[PDB]
Amino acid sequence: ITGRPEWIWLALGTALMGLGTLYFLVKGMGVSDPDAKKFYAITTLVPAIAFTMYLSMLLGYGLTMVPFGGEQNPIYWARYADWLFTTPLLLLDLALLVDADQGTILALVGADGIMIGTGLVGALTKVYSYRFVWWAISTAAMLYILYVLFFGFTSKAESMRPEVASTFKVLRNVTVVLWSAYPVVWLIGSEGAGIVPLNIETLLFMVLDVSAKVGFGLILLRSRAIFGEAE
Amino acid sequence: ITGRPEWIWLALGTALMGLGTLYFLVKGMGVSDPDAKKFYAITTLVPAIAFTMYLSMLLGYGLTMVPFGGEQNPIYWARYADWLFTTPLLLLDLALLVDADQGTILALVGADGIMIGTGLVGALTKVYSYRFVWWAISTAAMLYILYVLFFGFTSKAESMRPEVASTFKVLRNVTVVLWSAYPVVWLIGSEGAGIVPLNIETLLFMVLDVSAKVGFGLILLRSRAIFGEAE
Amino acid sequence: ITGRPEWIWLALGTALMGLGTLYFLVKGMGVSDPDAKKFYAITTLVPAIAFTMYLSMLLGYGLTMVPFGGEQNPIYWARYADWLFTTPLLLLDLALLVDADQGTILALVGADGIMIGTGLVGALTKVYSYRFVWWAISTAAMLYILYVLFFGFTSKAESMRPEVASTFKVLRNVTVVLWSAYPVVWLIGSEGAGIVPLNIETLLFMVLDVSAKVGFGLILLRSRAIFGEAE
Ligand SMILES: CC(C)CCC[C@@H](C)CCC[C@@H](C)CCC[C@@H](C)CCOC[C@@H](CO)OCC[C@H](C)CCC[C@H](C)CCC[C@H](C)CCCC(C)C
Ligand SMILES: CC(C)CCC[C@@H](C)CCC[C@@H](C)CCC[C@@H](C)CCOC[C@@H](CO)OCC[C@H](C)CCC[C@H](C)CCC[C@H](C)CCCC(C)C
Ligand SMILES: CC(C)CCC[C@@H](C)CCC[C@@H](C)CCC[C@@H](C)CCOC[C@@H](CO)OCC[C@H](C)CCC[C@H](C)CCC[C@H](C)CCCC(C)C
Ligand SMILES: *C/C=C(C)/C=C/C=C(C)/C=C/C1=C(C)CCCC1(C)C
Ligand SMILES: *C/C=C(C)/C=C/C=C(C)/C=C/C1=C(C)CCCC1(C)C
Ligand SMILES: *C/C=C(C)/C=C/C=C(C)/C=C/C1=C(C)CCCC1(C)C
Ligand SMILES: CCCCCCCCCCCCCCC
Ligand SMILES: CCCCCCCCCCCCCCC
Ligand SMILES: CCCCCCCCCCCCCCC
Ligand SMILES: CCCCCCCCCCCCCCC
Ligand SMILES: CCCCCCCCCCCCCCC
Ligand SMILES: CCCCCCCCCCCCCCC
Ligand SMILES: CCCCCCCCCCCCCC
Ligand SMILES: CCCCCCCCCCCCCC
Ligand SMILES: CCCCCCCCCCCCC
Ligand SMILES: CCCCCCCCCCCCC
Ligand SMILES: CCCCCCCCCCCCC
Ligand SMILES: CCCCCCCCCCC
Ligand SMILES: CCCCCCCCCCC
Ligand SMILES: CCCCCCCCCCC
Ligand SMILES: CCCCCCCCCC
Ligand SMILES: CCCCCCCCCC
Ligand SMILES: CCCCCCCCCC
Ligand SMILES: CCCCCCCCC
Ligand SMILES: CCCCCCCCC
Ligand SMILES: CCCCCCCCC
Ligand SMILES: CCCCCCCC
Ligand SMILES: CCCCCCCC
Ligand SMILES: CCCCCCCC
Ligand SMILES: CCCCCCCC
Ligand SMILES: CCCCCCCC
Ligand SMILES: CCCCCCCC
Ligand SMILES: CCCCCCCC
Repeated sequence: ITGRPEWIWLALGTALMGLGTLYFLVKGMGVSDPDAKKFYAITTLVPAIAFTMYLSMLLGYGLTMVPFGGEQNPIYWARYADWLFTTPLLLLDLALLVDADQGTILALVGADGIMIGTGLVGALTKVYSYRFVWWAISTAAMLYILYVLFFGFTSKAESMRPEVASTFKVLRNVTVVLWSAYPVVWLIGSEGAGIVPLNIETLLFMVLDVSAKVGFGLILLRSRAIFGEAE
Repeated sequence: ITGRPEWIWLALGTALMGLGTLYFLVKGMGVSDPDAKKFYAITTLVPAIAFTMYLSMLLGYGLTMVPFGGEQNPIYWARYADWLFTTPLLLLDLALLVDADQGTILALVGADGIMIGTGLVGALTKVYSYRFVWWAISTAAMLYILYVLFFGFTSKAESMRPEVASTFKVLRNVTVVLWSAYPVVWLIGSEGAGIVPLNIETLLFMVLDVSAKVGFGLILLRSRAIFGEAE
Repeated sequence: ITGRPEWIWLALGTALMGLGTLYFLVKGMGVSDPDAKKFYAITTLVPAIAFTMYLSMLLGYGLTMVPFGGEQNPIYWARYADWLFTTPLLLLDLALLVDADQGTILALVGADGIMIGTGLVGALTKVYSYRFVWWAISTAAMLYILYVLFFGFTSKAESMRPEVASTFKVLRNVTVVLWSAYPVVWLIGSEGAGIVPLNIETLLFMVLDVSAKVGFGLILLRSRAIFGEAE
């Protein structure tokens, strides 16, 4: 484990995702509202999945070597197995908050799968220049997601209860800022141009992951928007 | 790329799926009917997924070598990753058109997963004679799907609006004819008996894919069956 | 095939899953109740999936070698591909029986995916002591599932029709007893401590699989709880 300088950030990430999972699990014990139960189930699964994948990276299972640039490059593939399941769950939290229609939910989840799937292909591609073709396709899929979150959901939240509109607006802004950083870290990190070393890259993804999952969840599950209007 | 004679058909397929995706995306911009939005989302995702997998084959990522018959045989595995997601989406288009019940939808999607999954196992199997055992199981799963589309959905469409009944009947006939060709191309192509060479096999799958996805989508999204009855 | 002593139990399992699939398929022909159709579709898919994965193990495709303990250990990975899809389908049978809320269904299916996913990682892990870390995480996920089936569903079934309450109680008890045996067989078998040899381990999993899928299905599909109350 300790033979890799980035191990400290993988261990911290593992701990923070595990602690986040347990807090949400305990906090959700005393909840019977069927609407609130939906948000607790979605939001608790997110850091639980991330916990297992951070642990796999810490123990060395989620790491492979990819030859490109005449070098064997360490690629943590477990990140994409994490994101494949956690990013659509996070979008479902937002879509259920605004009572989005089914067709829009399917478009979001499908574009998200394309985003993560093409990012994985780009991470494992051995022809250096082709890695950035996949990065560009994946980034186009992300821009579609961000467009929908702004010019489809925002207008839908305003016609909703005030507390669900204000909570959505906050979580929307958090998501757009944090998610946009991921393609940048990829491009300048060891998967892309190799400007930033792997140990610093790992620290950046850990800060982003914890903020986008645990921080996101703390804002959502403390809001009254997750409960139905009741007397 | 150009070192493979089949590259021209992979490049054409990539272009036609990309163009198809963009047309459906633009055409769906001016749509607010929640029913129509469902069909546009399903139908636009189909060629978008196929685009990415054709590109992976063009660039050489979606290709592996499988030893059988005393030879290293080029097997494009990316086809099955495509079909795993696009064939159930196409069946969902048909099932939603006739307002099929949930139990029937699950049976269709499950049989479809078995069809594609066993076809993938057959494509990667190293014992030559066993490849055709998997082909037979996969073909049995397809025949179940075709039976349901005829002796379960057809009777359901007649009790529906006339425009949804006539549109379903057309898309049903297109699907049964085109899908039935796939097991035949597999059997006589490089995955099976090896009668037809890979470059011709690739041309045939490209014609079938574009027809079953883009051609299918053009018929559906030009129909009024996708809109609810409104004044 | 016959070069492996466990082949006899893989062949028996294949036959019993295939026969089970055909019986459920025939029995479900004469069913039009939309509620009953749901249970028949879920319950017939379970042994059909298991059939294909037992066949892959029989023919040698679903087997790999994992080095640990200074030895190349035969690991049947196809079991986890089976369980990944069949265990959530079995939980869906139970959840639909008691009309569970959506949030609870998602929590069950998500915990089940974590259970199977971490068990697969543990089966393929090359550092011997780490294999049991994954076993423990997977077992914690199972205990969560069992808790929900007892202290969330049981109370919900009592407020239901008497026949659905008594049928659920029976299937609940069958599930908790049979599922609990799996982590024990893993721990003492070739994936874990290696006390029980592989051929005996394979026999035990076959008895458990057939009972948990075909036996489970025979109890459910003979009950009147799967039909709506009708005159
Ligand atoms: C509606 C939305 C959900 C739609 C989703 C969008 C999606 C279509 C976007 C594209 C996804 C696609 C790129 C997934 C590729 C997975 C692949 C990286 C797995 C590893 O295989 C890659 C190479 C080794 O580098 O295999 C070496 C050769 C091996 C012999 C490969 C044989 C196994 C194949 C991988 C079998 C295909 C399985 C499916 C891809 C499983 C789904 C994986 C997940 C990442 C989507
Ligand atoms: C309700 C419906 C959706 C049900 C679906 C029906 C489905 C059950 C039908 C059978 C599907 C099954 C054959 C999928 C097999 C995937 C497999 C080809 C992936 C590549 O692995 C094959 C060998 C190399 O040749 O791995 C070499 C050895 C490696 C060490 C393998 C270890 C990884 C395992 C593959 C882990 C299992 C992952 C799941 C199979 C992922 C789903 C893939 C998709 C193709 C279903
Ligand atoms: C809501 C719920 C459904 C959530 C589900 C819970 C889930 C997150 C729990 C953890 C699942 C995770 C451990 C799955 C790992 C699959 C992995 C074993 C496949 C084989 O790859 C392992 C190594 C060889 O030993 O690959 C060698 C290196 C290769 C180069 C690997 C590159 C391919 C990657 C495997 C791509 C990721 C694909 C996804 C993991 C596909 C889903 C598989 C299924 C088992 C979940
Ligand atoms: C909890 C994890 C989250 C919210 C991860 C989000 C990840 C992304 C938005 C990743 C995007 C990428 C691109 C847009 C292209 C480059 C490759 C990716 C996958 C890093
Ligand atoms: C857009 C792609 C489509 C509609 C693909 C359809 C593919 C099939 C219907 C494939 C069927 C197969 C068999 C029936 C057995 C032989 C292997 C397959 C997977 C080619
Ligand atoms: C039809 C198959 C069924 C119902 C299989 C159930 C399997 C389990 C409940 C497996 C559980 C495991 C653990 C709890 C940890 C050890 C590894 C597993 C996956 C065997
Ligand atoms: C979206 C965030 C990207 C900003 C990356 C900042 C990295 C600064 C760290 C110093 C770079 C290390 C280079 C010298 C080793
Ligand atoms: C009462 C609110 C705080 C509860 C404690 C939460 C502990 C989980 C770890 C959170 C750290 C990361 C927060 C986002 C920066
Ligand atoms: C379902 C369509 C299958 C028909 C295949 C027709 C192939 C004819 C092309 C000529 C065969 C090439 C053999 C000589 C190289
Ligand atoms: C107005 C209808 C035609 C629009 C142009 C569609 C261009 C997408 C490519 C379609 C070619 C394949 C059609 C099926 C044979
Ligand atoms: C949950 C069931 C686990 C019980 C396992 C009993 C196995 C007894 C078979 C004899 C053990 C073989 C050891 C000598 C070869
Ligand atoms: C009339 C009920 C029996 C029908 C025959 C079922 C045959 C399928 C194989 C069942 C054997 C396994 C039963 C569970 C132990
Ligand atoms: C194995 C991959 C299957 C999933 C394909 C994605 C489409 C799923 C459609 C689900 C239809 C709704 C069923 C109720
Ligand atoms: C990782 C594979 C999980 C999918 C298994 C297929 C069954 C899914 C059941 C979904 C139940 C409906 C939830 C609302
Ligand atoms: C185009 C939709 C408007 C909202 C999206 C904001 C774009 C942020 C740019 C992200 C940069 C990634 C490289
Ligand atoms: C048996 C259901 C009737 C409709 C299915 C038509 C069968 C077409 C044969 C396809 C040939 C594939 C080898
Ligand atoms: C803790 C929830 C109560 C019901 C679960 C029964 C636990 C059975 C123990 C299984 C042993 C697996 C190692
Ligand atoms: C080795 C660098 C080659 C540059 C390729 C950049 C491709 C980016 C595509 C974005 C449209
Ligand atoms: C090398 C050819 C061996 C023939 C096997 C055919 C199997 C087909 C099974 C269809 C029932
Ligand atoms: C080689 C045996 C090492 C023992 C590790 C046991 C780990 C079990 C963790 C359960 C909390
Ligand atoms: C609940 C605390 C979980 C912390 C265990 C993971 C941290 C790795 C320490 C080496
Ligand atoms: C929108 C046009 C997309 C065409 C790019 C793919 C074709 C491959 C050319 C080499
Ligand atoms: C319907 C009977 C299915 C039996 C075939 C599988 C058994 C393997 C025999 C070698
Ligand atoms: C993106 C930063 C999240 C901050 C988490 C703190 C929330 C406390 C209510
Ligand atoms: C299967 C052939 C499809 C033909 C596509 C043309 C549709 C234009 C309306
Ligand atoms: C767990 C044992 C199941 C027994 C199956 C027999 C059911 C006949 C109704
Ligand atoms: C009005 C809410 C502002 C939230 C933005 C937070 C950016 C990290
Ligand atoms: C909408 C604000 C985008 C912020 C992008 C930050 C990328 C590091
Ligand atoms: C009555 C519609 C006929 C459609 C069949 C088209 C076959 C390619
Ligand atoms: C229902 C007509 C089937 C046509 C099969 C064509 C196979 C090449
Ligand atoms: C295995 C075939 C079953 C025969 C019919 C059983 C009575 C519905
Ligand atoms: C009251 C029903 C008892 C069922 C338990 C069966 C254990 C195999
Ligand atoms: C609730 C009874 C548990 C039985 C466990 C059996 C494990 C072999």
